[PDB]
Amino acid sequence: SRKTYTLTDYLKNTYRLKLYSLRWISDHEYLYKQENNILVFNAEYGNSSVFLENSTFDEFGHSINDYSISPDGQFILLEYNYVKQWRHSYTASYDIYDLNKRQLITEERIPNNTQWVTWSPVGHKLAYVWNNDIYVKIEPNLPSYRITWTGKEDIIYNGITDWVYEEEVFSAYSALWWSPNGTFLAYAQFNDTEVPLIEYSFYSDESLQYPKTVRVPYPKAGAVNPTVKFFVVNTDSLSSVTNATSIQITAPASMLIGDHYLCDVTWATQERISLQWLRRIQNYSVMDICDYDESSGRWNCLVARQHIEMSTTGWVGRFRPSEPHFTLDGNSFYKIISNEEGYRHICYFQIDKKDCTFITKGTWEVIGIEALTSDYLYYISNEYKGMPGGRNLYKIQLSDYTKVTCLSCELNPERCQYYSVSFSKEAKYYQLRCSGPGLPLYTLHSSVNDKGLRVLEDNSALDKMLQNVQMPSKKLDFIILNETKFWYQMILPPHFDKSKKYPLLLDVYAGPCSQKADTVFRLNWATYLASTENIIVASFDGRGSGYQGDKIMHAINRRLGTFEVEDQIEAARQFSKMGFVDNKRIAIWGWSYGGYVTSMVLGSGSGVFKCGIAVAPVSRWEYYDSVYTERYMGLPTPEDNLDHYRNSTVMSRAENFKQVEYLLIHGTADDNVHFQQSAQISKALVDVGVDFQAMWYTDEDHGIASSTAHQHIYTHMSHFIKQCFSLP
Amino acid sequence: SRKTYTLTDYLKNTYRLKLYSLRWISDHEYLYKQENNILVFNAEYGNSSVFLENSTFDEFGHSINDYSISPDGQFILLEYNYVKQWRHSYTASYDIYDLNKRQLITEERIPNNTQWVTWSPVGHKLAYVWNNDIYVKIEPNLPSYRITWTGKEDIIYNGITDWVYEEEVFSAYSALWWSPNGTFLAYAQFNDTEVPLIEYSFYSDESLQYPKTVRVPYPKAGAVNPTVKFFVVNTDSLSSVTNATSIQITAPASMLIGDHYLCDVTWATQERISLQWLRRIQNYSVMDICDYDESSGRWNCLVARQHIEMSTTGWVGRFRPSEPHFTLDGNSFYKIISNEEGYRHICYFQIDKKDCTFITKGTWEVIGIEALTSDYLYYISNEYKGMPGGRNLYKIQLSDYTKVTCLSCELNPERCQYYSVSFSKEAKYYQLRCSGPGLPLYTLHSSVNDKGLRVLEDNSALDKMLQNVQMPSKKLDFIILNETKFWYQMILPPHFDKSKKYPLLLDVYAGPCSQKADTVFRLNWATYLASTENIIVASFDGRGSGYQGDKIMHAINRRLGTFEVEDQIEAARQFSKMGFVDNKRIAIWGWSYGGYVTSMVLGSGSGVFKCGIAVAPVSRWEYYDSVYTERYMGLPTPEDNLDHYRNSTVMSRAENFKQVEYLLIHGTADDNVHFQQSAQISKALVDVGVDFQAMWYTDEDHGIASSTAHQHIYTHMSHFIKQCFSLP
Ligand SMILES: CS(=O)(=O)c1cccc(C(=O)NC[C@@H]2CCCN2C(=O)C[C@H](N)Cc2cccc(Cl)c2)c1
Ligand SMILES: CS(=O)(=O)c1cccc(C(=O)NC[C@@H]2CCCN2C(=O)C[C@H](N)Cc2cccc(Cl)c2)c1
Ligand SMILES: *[C@@H]1O[C@H](CO)[C@@H](O)[C@H](O)[C@H]1NC(C)=O
Ligand SMILES: *[C@@H]1O[C@H](CO)[C@@H](O)[C@H](O)[C@H]1NC(C)=O
Ligand SMILES: *[C@@H]1O[C@H](CO)[C@@H](O)[C@H](O)[C@H]1NC(C)=O
Ligand SMILES: *[C@@H]1O[C@H](CO)[C@@H](O)[C@H](O)[C@H]1NC(C)=O
Ligand SMILES: *[C@@H]1O[C@H](CO)[C@@H](O)[C@H](O)[C@H]1NC(C)=O
Ligand SMILES: *[C@@H]1O[C@H](CO)[C@@H](O)[C@H](O)[C@H]1NC(C)=O
Ligand SMILES: *[C@H]1O[C@H](CO)[C@@H](O)[C@H](O)[C@H]1NC(C)=O
Ligand SMILES: *[C@H]1O[C@H](CO)[C@@H](O)[C@H](O)[C@H]1NC(C)=O
Repeated sequence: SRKTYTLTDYLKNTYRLKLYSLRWISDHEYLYKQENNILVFNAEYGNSSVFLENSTFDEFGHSINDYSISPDGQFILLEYNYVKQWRHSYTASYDIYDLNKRQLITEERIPNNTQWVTWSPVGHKLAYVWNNDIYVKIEPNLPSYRITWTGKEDIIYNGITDWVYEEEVFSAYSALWWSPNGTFLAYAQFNDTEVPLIEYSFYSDESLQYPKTVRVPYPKAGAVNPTVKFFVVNTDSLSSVTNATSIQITAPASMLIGDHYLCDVTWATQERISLQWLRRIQNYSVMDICDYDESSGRWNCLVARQHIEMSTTGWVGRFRPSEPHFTLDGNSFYKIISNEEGYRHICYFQIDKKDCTFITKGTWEVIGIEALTSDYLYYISNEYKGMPGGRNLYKIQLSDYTKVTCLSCELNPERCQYYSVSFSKEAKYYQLRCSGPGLPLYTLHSSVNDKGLRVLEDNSALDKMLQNVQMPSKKLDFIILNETKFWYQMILPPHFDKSKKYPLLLDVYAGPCSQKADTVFRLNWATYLASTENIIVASFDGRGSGYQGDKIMHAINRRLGTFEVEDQIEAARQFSKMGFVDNKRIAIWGWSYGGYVTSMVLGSGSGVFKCGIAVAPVSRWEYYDSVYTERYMGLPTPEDNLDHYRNSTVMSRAENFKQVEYLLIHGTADDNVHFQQSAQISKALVDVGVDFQAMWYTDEDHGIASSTAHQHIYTHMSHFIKQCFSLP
Repeated sequence: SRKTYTLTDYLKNTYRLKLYSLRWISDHEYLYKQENNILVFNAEYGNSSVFLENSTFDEFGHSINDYSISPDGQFILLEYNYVKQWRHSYTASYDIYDLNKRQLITEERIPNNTQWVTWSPVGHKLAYVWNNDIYVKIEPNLPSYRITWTGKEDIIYNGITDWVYEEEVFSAYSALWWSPNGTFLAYAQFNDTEVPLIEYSFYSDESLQYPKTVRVPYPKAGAVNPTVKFFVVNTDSLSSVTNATSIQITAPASMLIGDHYLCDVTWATQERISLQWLRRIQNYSVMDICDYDESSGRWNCLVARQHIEMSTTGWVGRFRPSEPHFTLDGNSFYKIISNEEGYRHICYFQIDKKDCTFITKGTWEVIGIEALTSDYLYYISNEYKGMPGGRNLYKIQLSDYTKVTCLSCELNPERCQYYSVSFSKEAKYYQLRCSGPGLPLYTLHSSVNDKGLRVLEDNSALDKMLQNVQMPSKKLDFIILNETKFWYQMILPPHFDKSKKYPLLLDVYAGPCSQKADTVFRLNWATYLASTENIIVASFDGRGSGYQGDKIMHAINRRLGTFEVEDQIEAARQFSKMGFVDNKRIAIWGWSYGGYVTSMVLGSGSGVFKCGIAVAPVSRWEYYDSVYTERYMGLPTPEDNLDHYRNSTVMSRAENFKQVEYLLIHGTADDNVHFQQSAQISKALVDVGVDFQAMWYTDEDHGIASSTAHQHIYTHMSHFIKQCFSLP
């Protein structure tokens, strides 16, 4: 008998996973922060030296939050006064420090309250955003150039995304795209004039006499959407006498015919951009290829180069149409696309020509394209052993598509079943990283022969640390439902005895393209529930789930809140018939989309579940945002899909909550799933006479991720599950 | 053997108190609604006539909420389309019904969305406020004259109170005061231009996509207040050709020197109004007498006539300076004033003479002057048997002040110890209203020889019904605290065995001038908690409580959240020492001020309470409204009382909540004690890692009085207390 993995261990971070975060700066070199010094490494030989000592900024006088070194290694960007906005957005103060003359820059500094900064991908050019306007510096010590004058808070965004495009489209605040040369700056402009605003209260510190009101431009399903415009600046033709001239590239004629989004920007060469556009009805997309006319100074998008991506079964792309990956000369590219059978695979496109050629096939899916050389394409997929929750790096010979080599499958087959990768420029070297089912492993490889050079980080210290803990095990398997294989995991208590009966918590998310049953090693709340409290934490991947074909993923099209809910219950039904699960003690919990499913399941009247927790749930799809909702639900009108918008609320199931113990939790400053959603749920339960448990977390957003609130929510939830399960 | 008083019985109102609401229309007649028919009654002989049948208004098209007949019995106002605003404020539609014509007047109607309406005290003149402006109708079928033109929503208020004035000062929406003749119309005007707005979300029906933001001008402790003006209109000189000319009465010079309030308006005779003003520091009150002039058509407020009312131990009045009761000629008046020994008694003022004379004295207080003739003044007081929580009607011979008759003491000593009264015009007849400790009893009397005429309602249908149920009993007594007497009450379970041990709930309000120990009979939550649950529910009036002189009441001056808290702990401590209360199971709950005292108690670390409930609590005095807070705390500035503003918050006691089980409950649409207050408590508890229980009520205000919310909250609090006491 040794110690168990405690709630305090999870919350206070007793056991930390080591990472190896490297930064490629050429084809054979990367940077890596050892302790606090920045060291430069040589990939081929493994030797290293100091780039920057831990003590270079001892008398800097600001809490340094992050850094970015310019491509040529001449300058360092320092980031302080970090203030978070949304998921990816923030403002900060910046400073530039010259690395050849060991001093700070004091002339013409970057402003306080900068929204976004980026180096040109070669050299030391700078682009930044301040008060919704784009500025450019050629030299760090020289005056910046004003590119746009239209910027205005909460209305016009130049070079930065608005709320919905940050969250749902680009997963970034940035709307800036340097050409590989650095010559051009491509950027987007967003117009949020007619976009309705979400208003909620923010209470701030005690000293604040009256509560503040937060106003965010946020389009709920069906409302008016932000418009978009695309521009390109020639940065080499900038002067301080004349104002900057930007060239506008307009959307294809088949997009201008209605409401539409800009969903992708990928530069092909020094003189060619690829843009993908999406129709407001997200089942139709057009890739447009645009070339720079040297003589005119203009950009042309020839109709001959237009490529359509469509779906008759659902929406385009997993969450959006995939990125292209161009060959060097920019005359051809590779792209993941759904094939005839609905499985996602690499297609070979030729710029001027029709159709495409699939270079992979099979009842599995390519997860991403990672690297391109003249001889090989490198991609991550889930082929190995027909395991959709597994991931390995593969490589295809471009002169013969039949020659496909797995590069990560047989390296550590017992510890490593889930990889990602980071390739150097020109793809000479790659860092492989596995994240389960054992402890994370970081290694360096070489593209010439795929020789394994170095172990970078093996989490050895953590190994010996957890050997003294009563750690839980993970079980990955599948069940049959209507002749189809659906996968689940269970987090299993230590000294698991199949002849004893354990209570079961169902961990749910089950949104479109989700995956909750995989091979990743996690140290979480579920880790504690299994190790200390001896509760089996199960997870299931039903209809609407990802990486197993459009038949499974598109089952939920226009029908959210149906099959993903039904299959959760059928999974719990099958788990309950198993000999080691106590059918008197089954619970369900979920966050975000998972809190919506949880509540739907609890209000279903199935009788399978004793209790459940829903954290920051969606309640009614008309409350959530346009880009996410409409992807799967259409418009909420009589002509379109109003009937199922109204069939699928938590509120309409209120009466069935009499049969269960319910815990509802929401942060009051939640800008994503607004408090409104839970507020509406509770009203319907109160109006119908159902007793339940509530918890609001004031000033917390969707993550509820302030250290104190984080600790408080998991503590509150732990007490609820233990009392639900008659555990002292 | 019998059934018990259940939660259902309370929540669903199974056992109902019968009432007798009457309206004196003359010196010998009253109106009364008997089975939806309005009847007129003769007081002396008891006969009746039907004024208006239930069948009339069968084809009206709208549900009638209220009615208001002319003083001359010629017209009836019909209130419909009722929409509640705050405690007293509301908006409605009105239809006039001509009686001699037996038809509704069809033109020149009172508009929809009318804010306030009144008849004149005699005749059928009408005054109404619509859109914040006053209008007057001389005849019901005639066009209305516009009186004010400056009314603007949330900014200028003519004839109606804004938020603070409605809640704290007048306890009315009306700021309209008719002359007894009906000649003059006096009104106030409020200017909220500079008053900060409190904003909170309103979610509405599930069909509302975007939440509504509610904005109310609400001055918090130390913020800018409304300014006020007083005007008087001559209703008899109104013209079609010219606008009405109002005459202004300016506040006294001692009030105009700083921030002040209008606190009282009382017409003395047909040509005399008395006003009372109050300094913002509610230490200093002035009464002003104003005479009309036949020639100039002006008013005069002679400085020699001004009476000043001060306090050095605290504030003036119980909540505001008390109203004057004038004699018929209006040359003299009577007013409840705090005496030299701290006890509130009646004072006789003569208009041209400087000082007043005390008519009553002793260690008790007058509750209210009720009626006046040439021969007698009638008042309610708590003198009888020395019980402060008892209420009785008394009679003072004006020629001999020592001749004081109790009129209600002996009517039924076992059943009746708490009286209120309603007097006919010229006090020819009075209705007495008994409230406890037995069942309520409504009687009619003649003033001539104080003869009992008739029993109007005796609630014997409730009495037969209550014989079938296991009813709890009340205990009214005192305990000793630092050599002074302090009163408490206990609701004790049926078949109370003093050798047994019972869990105890401390029911607290403890606001300045509160009384929670009295003789009245109540059917409430406590009734059910004793009868079914066998919980002793106790209440206690410590320092700061009313009706026992200024020594006890002003003990809390400038120091809210100190002595009223300690005395609740000390009382509870003494309650435990008793052999029938179990010291391991003591709870505390409160609403409003009571939630705050509860919160302060649980965070005191006294270790006397196991658990508690706070419902819509204050948490910091800066969050509450100026008029109320500043009355007892002064201003929150360094120069004044900021020290004890900061010392007396719930938030600073957060750590101590580790020892107790806490339950926090607030309505989201609380315009009175803003959700902000609870929101700050919860955050503080999280900030130091204290687990606790929470509940929000969507769209509920301070009352949480919607049928389903009412049922839900009490159901929820029952479950929290049952489990705290190990009660199955
Ligand atoms: C189970 S899982 O581990 O597979 C899992 C869980 C959570 C998210 C993902 C995911 O793939 N995200 C990526 C995609 C594309 C870019 C942005 N994005 C979103 O999904 C953003 C949505 N607005 C998220 C969201 C937030 C609040 C309410 C809802 Cl209903 C949805 C996967
Ligand atoms: C225990 S008790 O039975 O003695 C008891 C309990 C509650 C109220 C009273 C009372 O006398 N009310 C009348 C007085 C005068 C006019 C208005 N008024 C107020 O008190 C208005 C305040 N805004 C009420 C309030 C609301 C929210 C928070 C606080 Cl701290 C205070 C008595
Ligand atoms: C590695 O060693 C070689 C040979 O001495 C040297 O030239 C190179 O700069 C070194 N690189 C690093 C990153 O230390
Ligand atoms: C940012 O604000 C700081 C502190 O007020 C000030 O020293 C500095 O001048 C500001 N930065 C710039 C470059 O304007
Ligand atoms: C933003 O959009 C509105 C129309 O919704 C338009 O009037 C305005 O000019 C636009 N602003 C810019 C700079 O495009
Ligand atoms: C009571 O009866 C008397 C005598 O007939 C009558 O004059 C009076 O109007 C009656 N009062 C009422 C209100 O019916
Ligand atoms: C008042 O409102 C009613 C709705 O019941 C409407 O029919 C009427 O025209 C309005 N105006 C009047 C007559 O005051
Ligand atoms: C209300 O007060 C403001 C100053 O706060 C003043 O300018 C305005 O004229 C006033 N309005 C009226 C009609 O009293
Ligand atoms: C530069 O041009 C923009 C509009 O394109 C204008 O707002 C700005 O004033 C110009 N600067 C000057 C004066 O050259
Ligand atoms: C109206 O009065 C009649 C006769 O007195 C009575 O029976 C009936 O219950 C009343 N109806 C209503 C609507 O109260």
